[PDB]
Amino acid sequence: AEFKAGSAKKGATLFKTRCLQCHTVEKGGPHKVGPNLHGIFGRHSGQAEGYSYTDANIKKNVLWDENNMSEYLTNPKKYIPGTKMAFGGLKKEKDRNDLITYLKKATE
Ligand code: HEC
Repeated sequence: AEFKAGSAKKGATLFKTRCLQCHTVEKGGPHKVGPNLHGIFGRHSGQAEGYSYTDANIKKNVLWDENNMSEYLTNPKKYIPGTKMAFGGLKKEKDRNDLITYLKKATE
């Protein structure tokens, strides 16, 4: 919603414990159950090469930035009804800020 840069060190810890099970961040990194996230910021949803998305994730057609990413991560199935994942969200604004601060660098 209203992103402010936090701590990437904490964000990296949050990524490992809440995201890495399903996602990688490096260029060329493997898809897991979820897509590799390199280049995610500034790109339209559904466009990781080699990954097959749900209709819901494609049709949202959101151009990812820090703010819509923070809303999405709060509750992905609320922001994209019908998206499929065994992930329930990062409810704390401070965690999202830290995570996104790391992710912006890690996927760059
Ligand atoms: C497994 C239980 C997952 C966890 C943990 C995380 N993600 Fe996820 N993610 C997962 C799937 C199966 C998908 C595609 C869903 C679909 O409907 O096709 C996603 C998608 C994303 C996206 C969108 C990618 C795009 O539009 O190209 C993003 C930005 C994303 N995931 C980020 C993300 C973060 C930051 C996580 C930890 C807080 C996280 N995911 C965990 C599966 C799973």
